[PDB]
Amino acid sequence: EEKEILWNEAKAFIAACYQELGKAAEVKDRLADIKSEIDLTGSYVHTKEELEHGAKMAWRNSNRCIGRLFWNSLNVIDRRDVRTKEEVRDALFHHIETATNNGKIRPTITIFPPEEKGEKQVEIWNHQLIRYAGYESDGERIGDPASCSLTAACEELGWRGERTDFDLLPLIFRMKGDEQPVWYELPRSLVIEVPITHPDIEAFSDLELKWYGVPIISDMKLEVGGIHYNAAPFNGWYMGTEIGARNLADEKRYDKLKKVASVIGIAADYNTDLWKDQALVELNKAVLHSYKKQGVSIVDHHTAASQFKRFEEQAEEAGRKLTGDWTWLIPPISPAATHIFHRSYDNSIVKPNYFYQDKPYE
Amino acid sequence: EEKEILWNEAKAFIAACYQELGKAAEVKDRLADIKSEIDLTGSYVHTKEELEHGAKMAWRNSNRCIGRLFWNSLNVIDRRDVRTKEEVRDALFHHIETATNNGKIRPTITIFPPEEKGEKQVEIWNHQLIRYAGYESDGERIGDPASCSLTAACEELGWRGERTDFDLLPLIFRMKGDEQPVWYELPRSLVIEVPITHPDIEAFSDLELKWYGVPIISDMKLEVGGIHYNAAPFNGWYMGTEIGARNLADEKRYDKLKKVASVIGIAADYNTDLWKDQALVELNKAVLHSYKKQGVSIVDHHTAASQFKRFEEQAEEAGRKLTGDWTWLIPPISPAATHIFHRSYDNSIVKPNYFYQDKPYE
Ligand code: HEM
Ligand code: HEM
Ligand SMILES: CNCCN(c1cc(F)cc(CCc2cc(C)cc(N)n2)c1)C1CC1
Ligand SMILES: CNCCN(c1cc(F)cc(CCc2cc(C)cc(N)n2)c1)C1CC1
Ligand SMILES: C[C@H](O)[C@H](O)[C@H]1CNc2nc(N)[nH]c(=O)c2N1
Ligand SMILES: C[C@H](O)[C@H](O)[C@H]1CNc2nc(N)[nH]c(=O)c2N1
Ligand SMILES: [Cl-]
Ligand SMILES: [Cl-]
Repeated sequence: EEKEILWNEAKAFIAACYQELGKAAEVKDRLADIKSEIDLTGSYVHTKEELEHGAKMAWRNSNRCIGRLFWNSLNVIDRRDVRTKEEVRDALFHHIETATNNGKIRPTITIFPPEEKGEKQVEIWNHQLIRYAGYESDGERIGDPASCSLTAACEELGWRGERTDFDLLPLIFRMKGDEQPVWYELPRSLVIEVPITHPDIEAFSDLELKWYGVPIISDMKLEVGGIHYNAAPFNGWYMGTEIGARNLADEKRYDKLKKVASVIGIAADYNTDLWKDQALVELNKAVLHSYKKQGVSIVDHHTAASQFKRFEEQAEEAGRKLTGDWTWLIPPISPAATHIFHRSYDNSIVKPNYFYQDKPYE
Repeated sequence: EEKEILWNEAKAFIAACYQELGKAAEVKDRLADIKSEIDLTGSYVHTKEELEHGAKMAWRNSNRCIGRLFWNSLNVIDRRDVRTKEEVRDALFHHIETATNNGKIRPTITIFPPEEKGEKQVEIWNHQLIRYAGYESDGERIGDPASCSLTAACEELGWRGERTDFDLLPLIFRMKGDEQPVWYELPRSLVIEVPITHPDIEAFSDLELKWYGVPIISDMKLEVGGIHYNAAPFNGWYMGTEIGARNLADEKRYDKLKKVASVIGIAADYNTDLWKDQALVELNKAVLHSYKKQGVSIVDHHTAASQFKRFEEQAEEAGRKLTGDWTWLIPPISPAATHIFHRSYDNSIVKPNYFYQDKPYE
């Protein structure tokens, strides 16, 4: 059954990929080559062109992503050659450096060897390559609560966090054949962070907020033509609301709205004053301003939605069906001010794509 | 087939209704009475208790409505006795007066005779009993564009609007056996309106905005136990975002955000300044403040979501499944600041309920 699944997914992907690449005449010989290889080995190996276009197709098919206009300019780094933990570490360090690009962020993906028989070659524990630790003990909350379980797991492995609100988690990953993951501290010279200030309100710096420059999702599986790349971290640049309306605002994240209300000089006493809404707007203005001031790439939700409209137009003009998840595409502030809110989207799953996978901790 | 549908819907409704009313022992005799009546007449007539509880169940089952905590206090007016257009008009006038209640709004529904064989007895053309006209001619937009088609239809019937931005449409409805609907001008003494001012910004009155006090949906069908009440206007009170984030803000409605930005003294030049978001917040604060200042009922979206949380808790505690439409329940500003955004809802249709029906104009 498993080989049949592979072959069926392979046929569909190669035909579509080669069609898009104007290589339709080569489909038949490639398909034969693949079928023999599956028969003889139980799997097949993508060409570099297939891997690159496959990762791009996967982004294009990601229903929850508003940033898809730029799918075809993804920078794909082929690291299927890695065999050691030092090579994985250096490849992750390199991804951070080249994606960051001194603040002019390059959307990038680094692709490690795929699963063989469901057996992972490299298993990354981090949710993002750069993220803050979280602690909870005796009523005391420190840092990012979303990171509490991973932080606890790291501290089982001999790591110890300083317990500031912004401790950088180490990289943590496991190699096939090892019982435990290894961890490596991130070189601070690689990690750009942005202090949050406000364009008009000088007191906003009293909150001492900051966030990291580049969000690099490292716990999703890339699936391309039946091949499962469980380790394939990728990044774009932030849309401001991710930081200002969620990471810093959610009650189960940094929960800063009451403190924001106080520094911008408004009462946080009555629902009818809409103080949470006003605080959200000012915090989100501050996030956009601060990233821009430091020369780190970011996009606001209005510009992002306009770009997504162009993605919709491009899909239709190219004759491709559009898929999307309305509930994730609408931004968490002023959604009705974007065109997304006022139309609907087919939430069907098309492959290649990025998928959730079970955590190895928890 | 049609009688069978009726009987099946009747069985399900009476059992559930009588169960809720602690009248379970009476279900069998009532069901027999109904079955004979369907056989002999092709239909059946609800008791006043059934009609009242049915309309309440229908509200409770309305997936898109955040205001459902108060379903059991709906004021149900039984007007199945009306036979003339003067009686319908006076009943609609009365609904406005008693629902308005000098500003302390009473959630109310007036129920007219139901369809007989799909044949309507009374056909209401208005979308809401109180709404503003809209005009579009030679590049000139006046009033509410959502009302353009109904306004044009009214002006076919001898009505003429003054062409202010806030012309009250007349009541317009058709009686069984008449080819054309009739129209009646609304007595202004019945219609409460609220001028929009801002708590801190004196210039906000320069926009000369206003809105009407009571939203009274008059074009939906109430279905109860297989009986189709196509004419059954109902109202609650406004949630502020309906007015400030949509009616006055949508580009295809009153489109006031640029003017709002100007009176609150901010530039409307750069997406990254989040001027639309800031304008939305101030306009929404102004709407809440103005309704409160005038003593007209209104609820903010935070309080409304908290009430909806209690509705969820009440449903579970009563052993009823909860249904809801996430895409309509989330408010259009700061949705991620409400609990609704962070959970999911089963969007299944349960009856009794309120349904869309085809417009008689357009
Ligand atoms: C270029 C800049 C990009 C922007 C501004 C952007 C924007 C976003 C945003 C706002 C989300 C919602 C995430 C959340 O709320 O947690 C998202 C989800 C997503 N994006 Fe993008 N994105 C970008 C690039 C990329 C790239 C390069 C990839 C992959 C190659 C990608 C794949 C995804 C996926 C898979 C999700 C949803 C995953 C999930 O279900 O949690 N995006 N994107
Ligand atoms: C008591 C105050 C009430 C509040 C604050 C409230 C709130 C809301 C809101 C905000 C919406 C979204 C509508 C839109 O965006 O256009 C809505 C939809 C709805 N409400 Fe309520 N509501 C209330 C009372 C009622 C009552 C009394 C009924 C019926 C007896 C009702 C039935 C509905 C229905 C059927 C819809 C959706 C109709 C559609 O699909 O367009 N509501 N409600
Ligand atoms: C938190 N719930 C979703 C979890 N999650 C996530 C995935 C993304 F692709 C993207 C994000 C948001 C971060 C992000 C990622 C990228 C690539 C760009 C961008 N602007 N923002 C989260 C990974 C699956 C576990
Ligand atoms: C505009 N698109 C939906 C159209 N629509 C509508 C229905 C409602 F029940 C409610 C509303 C919103 C007005 C409303 C109605 C009530 C009863 C309370 C409240 N706070 N607000 C609209 C009627 C079906 C045509
Ligand atoms: C396509 C989308 O479902 C549509 O624009 C909805 C979104 N959610 C909404 N929610 C409410 N409350 N009212 C609306 O009119 C809409 N419009
Ligand atoms: C239940 C609901 O779908 C869930 O809270 C979603 C809503 N939409 C979202 N949208 C984005 N972009 N990110 C999220 O984390 C969520 N959470
Ligand atoms: Cl993030
Ligand atoms: Cl309305």
